[PDB]
Amino acid sequence: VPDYHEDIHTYLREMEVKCKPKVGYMKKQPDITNSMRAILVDWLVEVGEEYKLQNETLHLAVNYIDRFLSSMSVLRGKLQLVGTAAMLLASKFEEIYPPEVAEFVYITDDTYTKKQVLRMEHLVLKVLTFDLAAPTVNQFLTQYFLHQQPANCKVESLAMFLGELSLIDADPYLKYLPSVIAGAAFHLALYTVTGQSWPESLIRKTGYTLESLKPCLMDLHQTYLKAPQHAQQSIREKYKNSKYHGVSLLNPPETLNL
Amino acid sequence: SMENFQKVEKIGEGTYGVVYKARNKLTGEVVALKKIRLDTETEGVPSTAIREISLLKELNHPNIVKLLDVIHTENKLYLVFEFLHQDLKKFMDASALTGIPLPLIKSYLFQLLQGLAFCHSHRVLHRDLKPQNLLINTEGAIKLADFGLARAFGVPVRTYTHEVVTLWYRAPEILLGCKYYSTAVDIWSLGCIFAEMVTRRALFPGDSEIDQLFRIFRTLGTPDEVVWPGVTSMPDYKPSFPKWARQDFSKVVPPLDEDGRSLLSQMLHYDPNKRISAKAALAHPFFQDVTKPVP
Ligand SMILES: O=c1[nH]cc(C2CCCCC2)c2nccn12
Ligand code: NA
Repeated sequence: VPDYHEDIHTYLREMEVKCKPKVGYMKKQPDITNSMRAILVDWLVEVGEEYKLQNETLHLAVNYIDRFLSSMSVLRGKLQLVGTAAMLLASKFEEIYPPEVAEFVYITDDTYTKKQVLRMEHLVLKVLTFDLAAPTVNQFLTQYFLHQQPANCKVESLAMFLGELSLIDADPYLKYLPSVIAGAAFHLALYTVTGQSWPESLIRKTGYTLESLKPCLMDLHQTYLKAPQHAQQSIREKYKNSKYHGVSLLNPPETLNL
Repeated sequence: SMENFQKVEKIGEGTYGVVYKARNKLTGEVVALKKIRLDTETEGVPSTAIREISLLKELNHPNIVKLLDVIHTENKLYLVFEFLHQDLKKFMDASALTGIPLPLIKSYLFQLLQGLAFCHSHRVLHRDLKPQNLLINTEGAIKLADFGLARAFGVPVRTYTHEVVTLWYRAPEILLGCKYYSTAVDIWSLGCIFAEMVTRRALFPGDSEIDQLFRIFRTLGTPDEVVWPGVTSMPDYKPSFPKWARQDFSKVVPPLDEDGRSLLSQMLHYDPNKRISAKAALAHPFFQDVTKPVP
């Protein structure tokens, strides 16, 4: 492996603790709820699909939203303004070809003006002190995929599907770090497709035992089981595509035998 | 407000913005100010600034230029950097007749590699290493600057922006249109810079993408499947490319000793997967007696 892979992993593990939002923030928001957040994140999945944006961009945008809402009260009519600016910033950070501001205005159906989006972009940057290079579940997943025995495209797609579902539901997923959610996503995908488990090479790389992943795994297994019933369905629609080997059509396992 | 800063002189223009030498009127600190006009910008804060600021806030190292502050005024964004009195380009031009002393070449390359290893171990690709972006002080230090083309990369990488690196310093995997590039592109650039310090002229001063490639091929040999597996299938490889033989480094970099030539050859290796890493280059025997002379 390249001789900076381990350094990058160690550094991302440090940074995910620094870039973590306040776990209880939504209780302190007088006017917004977990349900309104879910709707916003599901909408950003669809925005991502419409503009052919990277998965990483979506993960970054969510990280920025949750950090912003950890320190700023936001009324329900402005929550989509925060989300739009967050996606703009994430696209500028991550994308080769970010969509233009007028296109972001268009996808809000002129709910906000260009001036508002640009002013919110400044506010987001100020509140986040320009610290946009955040670790995401996606960044850990792609590292974990290098330890497959051997590469399985269905396992990758399913792990991605599951990591992405975690973005929608602040309760419970705000209480886990990205590296842990990724671990659980990777194990669950592996188990579902091949019957294998979280490999020893990742136990050594991450220091996470399968046991340490169990709380997050239990939650993620429930999320997986209930996905066809959830009010938000954009992620499921997205992972039906052949690009993702239609993994969202697969039946989850009924038990994990943990 | 920029009320506390007195503009001294315009220093230059890099990837984006204009850079001024300025003075803090209250503390007397001399700084470099990068100004970006936002009313000229239909699209808000440019991606280059977003990337430069976010990444430089993470990269605290003696061989990476320090970002000191960021100020948003009415319609403008100012990045406040530490000031270094000149760049490696002007220093090479002022040494064109005399030459840069060998221990100073070695010290500089050592420091550049330290800075770059720190970037790569913090998942940052610079993607514009050239003498104009390498800053020197009076005390013998050299630092990487201008992270406007930089980007945080992932493990493993995906396809990133094709239009990267100033042509003379651009790696052959980018010129040949490879789907993937990573940290090796920065090492290529530094290989070019090393040679340039030694001979006092650019190693591969091309005037177009094809001329750039051919200059590389004339010096290092036209690569084939043995040297670089995959090369003949790359998107912009053409089987009509002339097949030049590799030159002896004795001719390419005459002043360079055996150790220098070994390091340089490993930094200009064609296959990016076998090109030497910044970390491994620091362990090369060429650096066994490295010192830190004052220029
Ligand atoms: O002290 C200085 N001097 C020059 C520059 C730039 C380097 C890139 C080309 C334009 C000029 C600088 N950026 C930060 C501090 N700096
Ligand atoms: Na609430």
